[PDB]
Amino acid sequence: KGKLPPVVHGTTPFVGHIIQFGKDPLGFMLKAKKKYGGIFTMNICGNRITVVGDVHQHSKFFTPRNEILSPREVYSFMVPVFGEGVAYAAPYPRMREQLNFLAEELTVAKFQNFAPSIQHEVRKFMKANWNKDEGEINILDDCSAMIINTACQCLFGEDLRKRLDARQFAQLLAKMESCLIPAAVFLPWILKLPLPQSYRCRDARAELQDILSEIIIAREKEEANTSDLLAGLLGAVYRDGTRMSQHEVCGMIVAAMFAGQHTSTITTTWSLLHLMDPRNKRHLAKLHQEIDEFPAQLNYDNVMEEMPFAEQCARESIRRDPPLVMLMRKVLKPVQVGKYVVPEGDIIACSPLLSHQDEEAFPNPREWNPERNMKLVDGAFCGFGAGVHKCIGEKFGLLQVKTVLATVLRDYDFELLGPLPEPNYHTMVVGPTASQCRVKYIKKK
Amino acid sequence: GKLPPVVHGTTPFVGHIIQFGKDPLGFMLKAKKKYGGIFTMNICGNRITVVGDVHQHSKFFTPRNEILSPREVYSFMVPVFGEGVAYAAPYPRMREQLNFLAEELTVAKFQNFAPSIQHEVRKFMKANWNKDEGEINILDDCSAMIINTACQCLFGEDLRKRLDARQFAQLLAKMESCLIPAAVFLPWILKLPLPQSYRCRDARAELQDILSEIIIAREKEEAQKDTTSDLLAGLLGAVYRDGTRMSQHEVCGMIVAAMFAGQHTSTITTTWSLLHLMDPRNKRHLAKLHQEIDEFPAQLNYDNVMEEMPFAEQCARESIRRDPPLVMLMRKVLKPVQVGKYVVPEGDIIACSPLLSHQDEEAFPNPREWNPERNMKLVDGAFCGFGAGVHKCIGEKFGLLQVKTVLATVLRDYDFELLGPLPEPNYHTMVVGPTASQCRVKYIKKK
Amino acid sequence: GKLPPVVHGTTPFVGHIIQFGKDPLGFMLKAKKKYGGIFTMNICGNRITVVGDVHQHSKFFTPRNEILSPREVYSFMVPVFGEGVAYAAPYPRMREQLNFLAEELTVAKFQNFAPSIQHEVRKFMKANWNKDEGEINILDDCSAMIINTACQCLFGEDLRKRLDARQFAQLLAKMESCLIPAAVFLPWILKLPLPQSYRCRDARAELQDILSEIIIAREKEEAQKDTNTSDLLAGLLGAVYRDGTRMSQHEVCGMIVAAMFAGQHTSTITTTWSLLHLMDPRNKRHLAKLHQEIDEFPAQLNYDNVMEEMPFAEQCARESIRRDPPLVMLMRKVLKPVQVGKYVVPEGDIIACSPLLSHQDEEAFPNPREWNPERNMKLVDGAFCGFGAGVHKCIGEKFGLLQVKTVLATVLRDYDFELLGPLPEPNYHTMVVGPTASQCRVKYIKKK
Amino acid sequence: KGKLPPVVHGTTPFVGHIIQFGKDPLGFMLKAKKKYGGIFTMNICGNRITVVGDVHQHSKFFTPRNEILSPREVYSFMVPVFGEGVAYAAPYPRMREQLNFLAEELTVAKFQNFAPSIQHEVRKFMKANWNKDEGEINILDDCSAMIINTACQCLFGEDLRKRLDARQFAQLLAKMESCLIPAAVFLPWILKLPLPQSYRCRDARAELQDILSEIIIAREKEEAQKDTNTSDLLAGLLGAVYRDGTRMSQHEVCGMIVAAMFAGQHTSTITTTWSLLHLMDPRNKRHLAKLHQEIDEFPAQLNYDNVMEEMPFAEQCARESIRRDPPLVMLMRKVLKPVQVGKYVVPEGDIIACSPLLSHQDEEAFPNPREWNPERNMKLVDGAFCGFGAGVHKCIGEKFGLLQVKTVLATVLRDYDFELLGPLPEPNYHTMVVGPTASQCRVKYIKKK
Ligand code: HEM
Ligand code: HEM
Ligand code: HEM
Ligand code: HEM
Ligand SMILES: CCCCCCCCOCCOCCOCCOCCOCCO
Ligand SMILES: OC(Cn1cncn1)(Cn1cncn1)c1ccc(F)cc1F
Ligand SMILES: OC(Cn1cncn1)(Cn1cncn1)c1ccc(F)cc1F
Repeated sequence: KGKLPPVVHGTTPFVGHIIQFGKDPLGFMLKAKKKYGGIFTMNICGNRITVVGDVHQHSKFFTPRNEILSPREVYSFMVPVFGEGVAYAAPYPRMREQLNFLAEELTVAKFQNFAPSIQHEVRKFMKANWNKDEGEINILDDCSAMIINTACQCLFGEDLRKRLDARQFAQLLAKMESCLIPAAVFLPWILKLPLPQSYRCRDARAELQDILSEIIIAREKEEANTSDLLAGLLGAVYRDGTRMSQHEVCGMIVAAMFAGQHTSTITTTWSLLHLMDPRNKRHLAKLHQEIDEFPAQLNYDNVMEEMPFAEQCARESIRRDPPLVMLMRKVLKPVQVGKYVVPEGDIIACSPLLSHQDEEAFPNPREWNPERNMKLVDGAFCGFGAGVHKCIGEKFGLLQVKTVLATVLRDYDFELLGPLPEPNYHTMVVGPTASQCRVKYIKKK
Repeated sequence: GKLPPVVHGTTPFVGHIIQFGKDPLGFMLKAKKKYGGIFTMNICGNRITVVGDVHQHSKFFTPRNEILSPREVYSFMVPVFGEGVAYAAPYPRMREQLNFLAEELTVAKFQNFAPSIQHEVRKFMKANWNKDEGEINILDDCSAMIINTACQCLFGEDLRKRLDARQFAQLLAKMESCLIPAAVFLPWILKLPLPQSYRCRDARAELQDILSEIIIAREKEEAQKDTTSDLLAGLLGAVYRDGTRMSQHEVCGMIVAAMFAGQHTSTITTTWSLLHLMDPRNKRHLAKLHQEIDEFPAQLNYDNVMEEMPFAEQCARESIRRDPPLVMLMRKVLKPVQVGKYVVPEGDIIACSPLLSHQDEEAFPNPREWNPERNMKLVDGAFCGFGAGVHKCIGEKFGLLQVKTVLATVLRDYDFELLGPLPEPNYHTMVVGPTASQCRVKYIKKK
Repeated sequence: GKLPPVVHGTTPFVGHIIQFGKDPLGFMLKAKKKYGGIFTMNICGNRITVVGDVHQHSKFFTPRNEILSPREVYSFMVPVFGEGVAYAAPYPRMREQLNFLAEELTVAKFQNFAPSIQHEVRKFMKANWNKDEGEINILDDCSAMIINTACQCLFGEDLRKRLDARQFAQLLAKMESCLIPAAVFLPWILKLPLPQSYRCRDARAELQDILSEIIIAREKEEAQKDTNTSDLLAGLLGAVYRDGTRMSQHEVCGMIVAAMFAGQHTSTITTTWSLLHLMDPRNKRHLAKLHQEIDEFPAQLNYDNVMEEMPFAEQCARESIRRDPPLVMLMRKVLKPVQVGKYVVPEGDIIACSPLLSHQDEEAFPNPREWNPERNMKLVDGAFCGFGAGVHKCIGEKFGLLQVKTVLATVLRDYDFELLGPLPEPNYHTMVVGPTASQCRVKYIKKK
Repeated sequence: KGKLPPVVHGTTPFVGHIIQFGKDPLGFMLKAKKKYGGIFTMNICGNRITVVGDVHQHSKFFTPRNEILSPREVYSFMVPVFGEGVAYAAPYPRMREQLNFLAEELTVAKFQNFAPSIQHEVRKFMKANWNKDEGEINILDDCSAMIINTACQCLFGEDLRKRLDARQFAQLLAKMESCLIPAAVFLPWILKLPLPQSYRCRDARAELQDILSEIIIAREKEEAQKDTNTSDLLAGLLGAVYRDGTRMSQHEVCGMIVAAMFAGQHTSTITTTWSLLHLMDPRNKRHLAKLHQEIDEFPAQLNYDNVMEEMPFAEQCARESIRRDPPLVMLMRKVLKPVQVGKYVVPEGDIIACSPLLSHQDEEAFPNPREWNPERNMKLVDGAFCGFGAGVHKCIGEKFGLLQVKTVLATVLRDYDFELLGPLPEPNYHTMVVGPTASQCRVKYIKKK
């Protein structure tokens, strides 16, 4: 009993498929699925990675417990950012607890005065950098800018932004992001070489933790209130009565800012790219309807329970081109999947990038269509993952994407300068090709 | 001949990096003291001989490219310049390319740069410093002014509509991001699949398509040919000694090299100077500076800044003497060079540090003191903020043009005040400047 | 939960290697003495904890693969075994594979092995030691006799026609050229464009095509179905995984190379050492007692003569391995923390048992540098782990001992030996540790 | 005043054409030569290498003095084997004298009893290893073994082979060669990595040096009687005298003896092998026939003369094998001063190369290039054949080498016939010295009955 998933042919003797796969990740798998079916095994530098390409077996990957499927080792290449013993790095229970701490820091109830704050930053930026009747900009960069500004304005209190504003923090982030080497998942060793990056990362992170400390100690003096994400983590308590270290606190914060930064920016950038695509005049018009009925100053309910189509666009761009191409786990205990049995020590993966393309659940995959149904196949859509490690920021993330859309589209139109941007898979968080993201903007004179 | 003294305390495979990393300047200061000006570090199996003896600077800046070559030591910048450009190009191709740029930067090319610079510096202040007073990050604001004043001076109008200063400084970041100076000692780093590496290529590619985009339109519109040459136009006119023209690839690479070069160094200089100018200790220097500028009208002309601003230059030059933006100039020894009593073998990396040399107490007594009145020629050849000899900075004139001009304009309308102890230099970055976070300052105008 | 001491004196990025490489045994002898049996070295930024406490051996050999895994620590050998074979393969896949080889080496598979071993050993003697007396390198000669006897026993007649023991010895060399054990601590080594890595690739390719061309040729001739004395290849071709499927020609080639490589070096070293000690003046009594045991035997030995009636010969071989174990460092990757003695070894750490170190423990093996066949191996139950223990315990022990024993009994029945200098000292700079080859010149004597 | 050769398109960001090149060098270059012409420029990890593919300009690569075109930096990857300051690692004048010292040790006047010794080792091995009516062997390995045996027998004196035999020596060559990483030419930093191979090499060369030394201090004591002496290679490199009146150092001696043995080993065996493989190929029946006629005449104990000047076709076979698949596939030089090549100019700092592999496929100079024809005209285009290089560094072992290959061919085929068991081997371009893919060299030998 227990059959093994087919190992993809044409595997180099020792380097595996890392080259074949790297060049064209989507095509590689997309083809591979046809020759061997949904479930198949890649050999990446001696590593067995088995992808769940069958959309009907997703629950098999998102359901099992950490004891069977584990994310600790797979995501260890991020330790430099989070810090040692933080998040995934820590033991499961410790990890479980910490992730939760952040989760509740991003729940609807904590969205007080977030909509206005987002609206405030988006407009200050627009009235700062798009002050001409019409102008040429890189929408990917400008969204990344607007996104970080609004993310900080919401999760950071006033005293924190004064000593460390949005533009300065971004700098710390990039310095810490410069040591994130995703190939480290297949080359754990590369994380042990003498690298300058990992030095600049220790610094940047150490600088942040210093500020935080110097703000906590400042609050502890002025203590003798709109509690932000910071004050939120400093209050949380473990199951044994102890609190988080400033090291742990600093780690979660960074994780939150990184996590929400690129995904939200990409999910916004895409949409805009689609909505401004001539083939979408339909969706663009409908959207304007949905928001033309809104006043200048938006409120919580306005975007949460009254912008369904907007959310559909946000959720459709993520279905077409998922920011996270490959969700991985370490198989600690053998798991039945389809007609196959993925063995222990193997690397098991569900690719949002892949599954999203199954013509069965998503016929005509390469067409950006908000209208199409996401539930057509249950568990098929995994843009925010599912089960144990479901995105705990989906709500907060959608809030931004949507509020930024509304804001931008209410005041500006857009046109493409060339063919639609094609996804670039050479980045940890996948987004449209930056060099293909040059666009013109129409002001509403 | 005998080899220099190899500073002891070397680790099995690391070498001195660990200790050099912690403090480069301190490390050398200590070494020079113990071993003398000429000593040898070992950086990951790589031998690097620094010319600490200030008297021997010419031994470094003088020899021809046959003996000393910057080609292999500057390759890590290929991602910025592009394949086969600048250093990444054949030796003679490098010389010709660098000349073409040197010619595009001669004083003869500064006709309305003065007015341009002031315009941008007055649009920024009136837009970012409008309150009676306020707190800001000077280093960040000077950077913004510098890229603006550069793009306004070197970039034609038709080019600036496709890519304004802001969006250009945007593409620089994405390209500077890939830069890994350490690659000089750990070459395999470049061979490693790193995101940054992809970043740079795409950023450079984006600037590439705009330039070409811009170019051909110029040819189409070029038909009338009846009546102001920018940098892009100048380069496109350069013809090699073999009768061929630079390729759009080479034209792009050179423009980036120019902008990248003048962007960081110019802002770092302008900023430092300002910081020293607002320090209590330097009350006298600030007073003398105003006198020199108080005489000038609203609109400054080329002469005013160049010939009639001698102390301004001394301040800027002194700011580069104290905290030199380019801390380590390197070369590859292709043939043994006699330095002092010593002889540097071939294959060895020879280095002159404007940072270490600018601390020489003989040449610069009270080194950590910012004194515009000090004598730079005390030891002829000591100061090398602009490198020297064969590879002397080809943008010194244009650079000083901005700095001096920018200061005259800002200080004419504003005063400044520190918010803490004067920032310390941050050595972690490829172009050394004052620690960013320490650069918040308050501004004041006294109409 | 307390960590084992980290032996002090570590350079920044190198670790203890430089020191350890100079002298591994001396380093572990010095460590063990200072910090106690359980300690931790650093090897190029890799924590490696050696279970030197000879009373804690079970805590290394016993844990299940989930906890302690050999898979990654043995991946530098992939170029030899092949992609997804043996260690490279998934654990279930692996465990089954090794069991197949296991079953092809049970004592039930020694039908005419003894006679085959003698024939070779006598063919070699009468071809290379024909003079009244002569000078020879006994290590080199034992290597030949061992590869000849192994091939004779395991390879069918058709296989040996295409690839004789000499030809196969070549392939082994070509293949074991790449191996870079250091790849264990410096993995990127395997990524570099090294000549070695291509050589392996090609050599295993050669052996690969011959096995395949032999198989398809056995299938055509199979049309007759005449009685065939199934060889090692035959048996593996007859193995079936729990999932019904059969071993591929690739995996079949791997297990054959695996066994041949494993037995060739360890068998020859054990043989040579034993001969070396037996000819050492200090061991006149031991040689004398050995002859007594084998004088009673006839020209043609049988399975029972060597198995149940050569207990002192085996002792000699077993004590040779106790003194100078061929496999010096057994390693595992720690997946889940393990309680060892008082200490706890954290996950991500490499755990090791060094037979070499363990076999020197004075409480277990007093006067440890003395080759004493009379010594008690079980003085401290568990101390001796020449053949490993627990889950991965050697599966060729019996077959290996069969050879060493049968060979000793043949050689010493017709020959005597004298050293030409001080007894050879082990050379630790090889993947499998044996006596120094250059110190291996020896004088032989015809008996009669 | 000059034009730069075209640079081939499609360059990967940091690895250049390295991946494409590595796959199929011959093809890559062939296609490049086609698209761009004989003189083109590849980019190997930021390194510009210009290949003189125009078989008419070969002289512009082999001629120039060292000051213009230098082999030092290009050949520094062999330093671990020759040693610091030896051979190319040395200063040119120093270098030249050392090669000279080796040259005069390999001239034809030193060969009287070479032929007989060669035959002896070849036969000893055949009767030792091919003593059956017919058998299956890897002709590559076996020729390798015979070649290393004969070489030693010819250059080492008895007292040495006593202390050192061809089996032990080959064992040291192996150890040392394990550090020869050709790629190190483009990726020098490679040689600075903590690799165990470089330690194994230090130890092999230091062990060989000690052996040689104990032999020398012995030849200096056994000296007093001064018994009749036939000096071996070692004896000769001990008498050589620099222009400054000083003698080589045991380190320098240890290097040259090693460089000689290495250079002589692989090429001799690769050429002998290929030859044998082509002769056993059914398509070359007439060539195999013509060869048997040239040797049949000779007696068992071949003589220096009859092998030197009475075995012409036998030599043409060795020389056409080298022309088809040159062992040394890429001859490089560092350009210190620019050089005019054809219309183009090769700039300083650039790596320049002459590819025997590429030039040898020139349809004009060698029509039907992939066809092994020993009757072809090698001079059809004067200068086109460069298997033994030319000019400043032309092979000094050419004559000693051919002497081996030919004598080995005459001995082997006199008693044995061969049949391929598969298709003609294809060259394996993944080794420092290029030969037939070893795994494809299994062949059937047949005792002449
Ligand atoms: C709309 C944009 C977003 C997308 C498309 C997205 C996508 C995902 C996906 C696919 C996963 C599952 C990863 C896996 O299976 O290993 C995940 C998990 C996670 N996300 Fe996001 N995410 C988004 C926004 C955010 C935001 C805004 C935050 C916080 C501010 C965040 C924080 C997290 C965290 C902490 C987890 C791990 C949860 C756990 O391990 O239990 N994400 N996200
Ligand atoms: C005012 C601040 C500046 C300082 C302190 C400075 C400093 C230097 C130094 C020390 C060198 C020689 C370094 C070496 O030997 O590698 C150099 C060369 C160079 N500089 Fe600057 N520079 C400044 C402004 C500029 C500007 C505005 C440009 C505009 C293009 C520029 C472009 C260049 C170029 C292209 C070279 C290379 C010339 C060669 O290879 O010989 N620099 N500079
Ligand atoms: C007679 C001298 C021998 C000695 C001293 C010896 C030693 C050892 C040792 C200590 C181990 C365990 C290594 C570890 O735990 O990592 C082992 C495993 C092994 N040996 Fe041997 N061995 C000998 C002969 C043989 C022979 C004749 C064969 C047959 C080809 C063989 C095949 C194997 C195999 C296949 C394993 C792996 C088993 C597993 O991983 O479960 N050995 N040997
Ligand atoms: C047929 C077999 C041989 C071939 C195909 C061959 C080929 C070559 C080639 C092409 C060169 C030029 C290398 C360059 O330009 O950098 C060369 C140089 C050299 N060869 Fe050979 N060779 C052979 C036999 C030998 C023999 C028998 C020896 C004797 C030890 C030898 C020793 C040398 C030496 C010392 C050099 C360098 C000479 C110098 O730098 O001036 N070779 N060989
Ligand atoms: C992802 C594409 C497929 C290839 C995957 C790996 C590619 C690696 O390219 C070459 C990397 O070379 C690694 C060299 O690392 C050298 C380690 O140096 C460590 C420090 O050395 C001195 C002190 O130990
Ligand atoms: O899931 C990520 C890490 N991701 C990047 N590569 C593979 N997975 C980011 N992503 C998830 N939500 C939003 N972005 C993450 C998970 C947890 C976390 F704290 C940060 C973080 F980036
Ligand atoms: O020409 C070689 C070096 N060769 C190896 N890679 C590239 N060229 C060998 N070759 C030349 N003749 C015979 N073999 C050589 C040159 C000089 C030397 F001393 C040794 C040596 F192998």
